[PDB]
Amino acid sequence: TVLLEVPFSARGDRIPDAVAELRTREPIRKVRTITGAEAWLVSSYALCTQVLEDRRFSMKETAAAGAPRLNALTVPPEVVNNMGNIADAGLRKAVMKAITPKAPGLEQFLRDTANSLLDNLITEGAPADLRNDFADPLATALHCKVLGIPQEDGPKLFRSLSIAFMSSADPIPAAKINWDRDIEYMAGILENPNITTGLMGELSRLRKDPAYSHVSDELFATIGVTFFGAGVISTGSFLTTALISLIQRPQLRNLLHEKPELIPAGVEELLRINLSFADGLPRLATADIQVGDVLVRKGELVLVLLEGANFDPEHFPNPGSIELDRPNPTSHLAFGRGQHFCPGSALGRRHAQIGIEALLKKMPGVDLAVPIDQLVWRTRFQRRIPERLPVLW
Ligand code: HEM
Ligand SMILES: Oc1ccc(Nc2cc(-c3ccc(O)cc3)n[nH]2)cc1
Repeated sequence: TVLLEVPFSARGDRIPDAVAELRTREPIRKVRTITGAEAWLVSSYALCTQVLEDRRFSMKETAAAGAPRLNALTVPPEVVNNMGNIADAGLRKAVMKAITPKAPGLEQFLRDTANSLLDNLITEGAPADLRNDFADPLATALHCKVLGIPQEDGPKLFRSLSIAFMSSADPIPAAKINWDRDIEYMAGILENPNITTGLMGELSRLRKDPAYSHVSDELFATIGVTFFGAGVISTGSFLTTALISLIQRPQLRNLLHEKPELIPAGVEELLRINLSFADGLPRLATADIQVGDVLVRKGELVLVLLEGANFDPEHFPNPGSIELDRPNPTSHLAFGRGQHFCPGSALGRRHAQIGIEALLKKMPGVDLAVPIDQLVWRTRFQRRIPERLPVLW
């Protein structure tokens, strides 16, 4: 028999019980990736946190030529260090202030968009597709408002993502075509005088500010492309698979409908058990570092399995159960940890909270319209998503 291969399953509605047996017997284990490279798979909360909290496990260095690779680069190699380049241009504070849910009228725009999408579904009649006709259009509309771009440009940018976020063994020619086209669009936004709000509106005025005169134009447009794609694919995928977990639990669904003030705690447990990230977080060791029973050598690839940490019984007792009263509710790794902690976590939380709350009010009796096995799980992709999520209510 051959070396164990990752990823285990494209399914995002159950964790394979091989994860628990691996975490107990071998919390750091040698695996093979889709490119044929070997990597260290880390599946325990203690070791995942160690790897994420140690910058000698470098994300930037995963882009080096000849390194062992989890998948093929779908971006220019310098875009792998996206947040490092943003921080070096002095734009980190401005970017993060622009993508908070605390902007005036942002939460109200979400609820109106969520209610409008659910009303169209109700009017068309069951069955409805909650991913393509709810969760994804909501994520797309939210990021258009956050970036400051017209809502009508959302759909054409969204359809690049099924290729842009592939997990491929080989480079993808269409990924570069979509990237170049989406960069040109974002560069025109920076030259568009009608774009004065959101992230692109702020970046536009900073581009003309003397303190940013020697920041490259490619970087301003890269921020727009990279934050739209990362945000749309992460919020849309998380909300899609969180709705499945809710629907599968009619008692939890009724409780959140009856007492909607528990929705923030519900979303935190849905984040912890979430399987949206299809691969471990890749890091390349830049030194010899002891991890558990393994001396990781310089130049080797490390994969941080988030569901291994988030389903760890040593840190979350009874990990498969949704418990709205845990003592450590936000200590999960759904947003990462350390240097590269997700910069849009607050906006991702409010997107799911508002989407769920609107769904429970409009379709309180929402349930699957097909047996759970009939869902089609997207393969070789950086997220686990069903192609369609058909429901009745
Ligand atoms: C439910 C929603 C989301 C989830 C579960 C999520 C998850 C994550 C995780 C786990 C990481 C860490 C990656 C690593 O350490 O290798 C990350 C990073 C990142 N996220 Fe999110 N994310 C979400 C929403 C968003 C949103 C709304 C945005 C922007 C609008 C965004 C933009 C980014 C960016 C740019 C990074 C790279 C950070 C860096 O390299 O320092 N994400 N995300
Ligand atoms: O129209 C589009 C939209 C997305 C992409 N693909 C793509 C990769 C990333 C990314 C984000 C963050 C990061 O740290 C590293 C890569 N964003 N978008 C291409 C064309």
